[PDB]
Amino acid sequence: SIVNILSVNVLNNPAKFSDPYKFEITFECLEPLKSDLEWKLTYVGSATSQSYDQILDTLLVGPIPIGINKFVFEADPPNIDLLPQLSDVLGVTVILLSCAYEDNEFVRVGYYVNNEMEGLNLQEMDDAEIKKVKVDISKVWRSILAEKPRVTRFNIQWDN
Amino acid sequence: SIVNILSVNVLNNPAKFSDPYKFEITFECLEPLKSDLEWKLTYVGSATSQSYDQILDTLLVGPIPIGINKFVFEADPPNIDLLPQLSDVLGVTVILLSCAYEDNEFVRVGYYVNNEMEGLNLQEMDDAEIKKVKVDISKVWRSILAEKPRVTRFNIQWDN
Amino acid sequence: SIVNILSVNVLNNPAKFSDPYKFEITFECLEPLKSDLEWKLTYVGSATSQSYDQILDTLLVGPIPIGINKFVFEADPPNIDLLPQLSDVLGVTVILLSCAYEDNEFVRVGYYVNNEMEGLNLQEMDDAEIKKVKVDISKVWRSILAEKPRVTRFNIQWDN
Amino acid sequence: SIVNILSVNVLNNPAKFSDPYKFEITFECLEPLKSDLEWKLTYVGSATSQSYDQILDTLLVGPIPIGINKFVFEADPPNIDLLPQLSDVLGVTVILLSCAYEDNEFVRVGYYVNNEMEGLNLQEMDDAEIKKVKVDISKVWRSILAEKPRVTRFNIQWDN
Amino acid sequence: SIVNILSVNVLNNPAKFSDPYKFEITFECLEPLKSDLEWKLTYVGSATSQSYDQILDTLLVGPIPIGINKFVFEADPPNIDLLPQLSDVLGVTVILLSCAYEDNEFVRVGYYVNNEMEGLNLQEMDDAEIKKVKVDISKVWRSILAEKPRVTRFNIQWDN
Amino acid sequence: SIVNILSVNVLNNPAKFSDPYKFEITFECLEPLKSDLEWKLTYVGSATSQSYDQILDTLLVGPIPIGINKFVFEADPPNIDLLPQLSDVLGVTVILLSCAYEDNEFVRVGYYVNNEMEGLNLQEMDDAEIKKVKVDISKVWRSILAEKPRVTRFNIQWDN
Amino acid sequence: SIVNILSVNVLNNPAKFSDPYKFEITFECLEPLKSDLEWKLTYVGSATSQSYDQILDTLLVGPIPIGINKFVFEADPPNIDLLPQLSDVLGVTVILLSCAYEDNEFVRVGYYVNNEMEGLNLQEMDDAEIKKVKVDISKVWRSILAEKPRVTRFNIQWDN
Amino acid sequence: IVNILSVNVLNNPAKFSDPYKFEITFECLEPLKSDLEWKLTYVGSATSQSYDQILDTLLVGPIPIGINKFVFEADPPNIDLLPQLSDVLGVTVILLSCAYEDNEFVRVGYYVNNEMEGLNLQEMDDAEIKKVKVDISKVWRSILAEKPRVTRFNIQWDN
Amino acid sequence: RIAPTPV
Amino acid sequence: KRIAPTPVYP
Amino acid sequence: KRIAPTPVYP
Amino acid sequence: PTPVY
Amino acid sequence: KRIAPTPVYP
Amino acid sequence: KRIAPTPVYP
Amino acid sequence: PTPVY
Amino acid sequence: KRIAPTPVYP
Amino acid sequence: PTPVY
Amino acid sequence: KRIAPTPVYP
Amino acid sequence: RIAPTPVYP
Repeated sequence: SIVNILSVNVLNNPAKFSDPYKFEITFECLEPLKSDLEWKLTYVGSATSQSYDQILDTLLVGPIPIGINKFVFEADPPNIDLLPQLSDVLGVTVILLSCAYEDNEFVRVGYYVNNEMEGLNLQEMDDAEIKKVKVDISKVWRSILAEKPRVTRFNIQWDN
Repeated sequence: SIVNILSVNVLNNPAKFSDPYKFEITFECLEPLKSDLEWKLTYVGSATSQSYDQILDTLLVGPIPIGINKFVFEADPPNIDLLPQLSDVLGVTVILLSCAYEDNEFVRVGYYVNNEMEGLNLQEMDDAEIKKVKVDISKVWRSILAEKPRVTRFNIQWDN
Repeated sequence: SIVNILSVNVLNNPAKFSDPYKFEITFECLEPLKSDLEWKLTYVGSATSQSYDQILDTLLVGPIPIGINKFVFEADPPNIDLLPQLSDVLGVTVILLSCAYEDNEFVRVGYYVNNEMEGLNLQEMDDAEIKKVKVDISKVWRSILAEKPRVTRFNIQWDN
Repeated sequence: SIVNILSVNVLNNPAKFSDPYKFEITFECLEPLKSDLEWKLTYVGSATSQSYDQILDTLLVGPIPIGINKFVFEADPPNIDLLPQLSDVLGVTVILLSCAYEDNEFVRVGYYVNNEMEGLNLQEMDDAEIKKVKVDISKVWRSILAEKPRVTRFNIQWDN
Repeated sequence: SIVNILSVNVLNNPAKFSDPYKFEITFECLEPLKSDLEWKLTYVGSATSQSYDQILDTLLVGPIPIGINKFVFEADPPNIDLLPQLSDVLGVTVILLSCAYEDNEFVRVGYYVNNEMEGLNLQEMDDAEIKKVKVDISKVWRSILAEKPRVTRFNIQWDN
Repeated sequence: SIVNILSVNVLNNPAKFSDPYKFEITFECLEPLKSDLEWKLTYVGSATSQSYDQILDTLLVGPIPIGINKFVFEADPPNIDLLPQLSDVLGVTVILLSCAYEDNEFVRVGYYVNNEMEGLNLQEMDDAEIKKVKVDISKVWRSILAEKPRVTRFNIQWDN
Repeated sequence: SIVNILSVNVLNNPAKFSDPYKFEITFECLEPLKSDLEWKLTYVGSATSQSYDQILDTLLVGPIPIGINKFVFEADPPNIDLLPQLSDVLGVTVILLSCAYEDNEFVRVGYYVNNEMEGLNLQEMDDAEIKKVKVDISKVWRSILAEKPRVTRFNIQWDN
Repeated sequence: IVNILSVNVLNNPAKFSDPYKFEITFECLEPLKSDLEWKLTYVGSATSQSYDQILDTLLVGPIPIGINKFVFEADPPNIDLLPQLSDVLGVTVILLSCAYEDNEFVRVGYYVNNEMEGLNLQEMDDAEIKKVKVDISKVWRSILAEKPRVTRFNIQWDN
Repeated sequence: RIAPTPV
Repeated sequence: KRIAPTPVYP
Repeated sequence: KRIAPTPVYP
Repeated sequence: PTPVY
Repeated sequence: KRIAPTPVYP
Repeated sequence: KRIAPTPVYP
Repeated sequence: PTPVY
Repeated sequence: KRIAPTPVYP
Repeated sequence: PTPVY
Repeated sequence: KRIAPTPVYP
Repeated sequence: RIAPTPVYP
């Protein structure tokens, strides 16, 4: 792995469910790459079913000079109408930040994201009582657990 | 040292500025103890001054069994009036989780805490424009950075 | 992989820009090998283009005993005429120490290198002002940041 | 402890023997301290005898707010005339960067420093032949091994 | 403005790099003048820096008659030693024809200048390979693009 | 006139109202300026009053070497909430491309822009019927008349 | 030549690919004419072959007063089925506005026409990639570059 | 129907005997049936046409509608075909023309200035110039590409 | 077919 | 205010 | 000798 | 400042 | 959408 | 936000 | 037909 | 000789 | 206390 | 180094 | 080209 992510820093935390995600991402690269880095953020809408994944945004970053570089990835919030249920926004959910070179994924950082609603004590409620909640999305805030990323790395064939 | 904190956990995160703090604290106790543990949580109103501290609440915990134990410590929110300036609530601020034995502080865990207001983009503002912001406190949410505690220890005479 | 670089020490540090590089390299060899190790050192002329790479020197090391071995790699300095501009020598630049087996690169250690000019305060200066410097190369000294190797391994078919 | 050094970064490296030292030092403090931090830099003139120690400069830093702060410590170079012998400047020597609270030392970071002279191959020479070298101090450069600090910590009584 | 350049004409084009510059300059003068015109020709050694400028020669012109007048301005060639890199003479470079009145620049005419070496095909080379070219200066010829002057004007106090 | 704009070319035309503006600007400069060029793009929200002007984006370009250079200026689209009425996007509006040096504007390029909505025949309507138009902004396209720029120049102190 | 086009203004610009072309043509007539002017508009389907030419519409203008006259030419859009491929609509294509007198072409005004598709960034793409586009023609907008007519006159025997 | 928008001399100055490399850009609105016929002629006597040298020819096609360009690399003049060798020196002319179906429609003449190493042509009159012992490998040219004289001719195109 | 309106 | 803690095993 | 023109625009 | 084509 | 990275070091 | 210019000529 | 630069 | 710290966080 | 890069 | 300029008519 | 100096324990 010729590209190493050094830090990802979430610039706006906590934020409204509906605010754009802003990540300042610093990476190191040894050789100057021919192509862009294709980054992407993915909201995981159902823990069980991949078909509720929302690709929130993507971003090409380039050209890539040797050394340590950073950039801000501003991505759109999830679309509330694509969730299986509205109440699924609450509690812990996941986002996956990833990067690909020439349409091949080389790293993926997963974040747990905690979501709470104004005036609602979520820790007492059991899963049945949670769904009955009348979710007002304009009153849901997130905090990304940026300090505890789960990194997965993939071997790809770079500019060889 | 007889008692050592193993883990603290923020139950309600993010939260409104005005929400009470809920902490699940787990700790070890090597020999049994005559007196109670005295817990306390403090909101740091000012970086330069200790006199804007607000002892949010206190909790006596006891009797102390040897081993590994846990309790919930619920603390009142800060009082906005006792702040030097209204805009101080915004950005990163600090809280101090502390425990004493027989009126002597033995451990002090500091946390940094992010504070954001709905509709306000703090990141792109400079300090002087932040001062101008008309803070509506019912629109401010905190996220305690519970994964980066700053522990300080103090030597005390326990049961001797 | 049959060969692994244990350590590399820079002998003449700091040194003049035009002084040869002298590295003491210690490596481990698991099985025996028939051919030699092909060492190489490359001065990186441009962050944005590999075309300004100067292969400073190469060195054949062999026959490779098994176990734990060291040698000295002495390599010519960069040729100042081959730079995109004379001022690019200043500040932090890169070099790439590399090894191959039968023309196949199996390991590449990159180092950052500070470069300062007598009488010149680089910190007080901005890009524009640096480019405007009248570089006297004979008054330029480097320091290789040897404690921070950037390692990259590659899979090769050794004696197989 | 109450004050933790997080990073020290040598801004001007390598540098002429006679250039001022410039350190950018970043530290963290939980409680707001009543007094300044007294910083001090010390050139170690003889490894054996402490009486050749040159306190190059000192610097009071304050007042100290809670949180992470940094500063630049610019100190004067060693005085050549206070060394036992001129040729002592060559090879590896030491500086001690240290900090005190109310005249009590709580941390001390030691750095090895490597010193070379234009056109002189120091690595070949044995200790007798080194002294014979006619040291031109205007042609001696240093490189501080800032990546390999030796930290020492001392228990002091802070504002208790 | 009292003096205005009407035409400049390069007498010796193409020319060897080393050949002196021969300019036939024609200009208008609206009212008569107490002092001499001070002409000057500068070779631009560096695109990014003004400190590789070479004031090739100067010429006093006077006394100035009202009307349309003309003179020949012969200037020494550039000195190859004062170039940053030897290969800088090749390709497009710049010269600045300038006129002042009583030590104040009132006009500056810039010209781009093509430079080619016998046997070298510069158009199919990249910059990096150009740097490798062993320049033989006595085989380099220039063509000043005398039909595309880049004129800058300055306001001055003439005989007020 | 130390910097002159030779061409500005709108890369994406026509374009959605809310797509960013992408300008390829080419300029010429004969001295290596000390400072960056400060570029700005302003959407004129009311042709009558300046209070609805929106500074869409800004971009520093430097350092500036001698020669003909170019860059791409990608600016954010206008904010529709800031317009007096929603129907003002339609028909001809204006944008201003300007560049300052050291906070002094030296050139301003105004452009007419024509704005049309899908399904709507603006030509046959008079102001009264246009105000009635229920604007769907995602159906509004622009075309900048990049062929007819009105250029305004201002005298400034440069590095003189 | 008794008739000369003074100006042509495109009323609906930008427009949808499938929106009719609306031109306001203003022309000068010297002597009187007996027959009408035969206007035509042609969408050029292929750079390499006149066979994909689509005659969009024709219009008879008459009787021709003498002096200075205007009218509106409204012409059907291109038929997408007649293209060599659906992707040829994208980028810059040509249209030919033309006039004749008793079936004799006396004037032919060519215009380049930009064509963009919602969501598609044509500048980042190459030919291969463009051809591969799944064109939704209903999301394609054009902008006619009306400030850059390419006129071609022809000699015809008018009323002689 | 075909308009030249720019011609750009890629290698200038150059050795007398280096080939001419012109990057020519033109515009055309119809897809012509035939090739464009390009030609570069060295004028060896300004007085008499019998010393003209067609240096090279190039067909360019097929021609699509649009603005296109190409490089014309033409052989250098043959020195054995000049009336005298000293004629290479000073200002001579080349003509760049295009024809369509063997009918010239455009002609671009250019003045070219020729100088020899070590020799100061400006201080000499024609007599002393003839006397010049010309070393051709020491003669360089510069084409005044900025001052073309363009001549146009009416032709039948695909009508 | 239509007629032009003069100017 | 005062309470007792719940023990935690193993 | 012969060649395709290279398109500049479009 | 017209575009090039 | 596409942006150049900002360099941090060097 | 800040970018270096791209050389066109020379 | 002048060159471009 | 005394100076004030530059803050970093907060 | 190592520098950040 | 000095020179007188030659005049030019008509 | 050279031969490496060997190193133990």
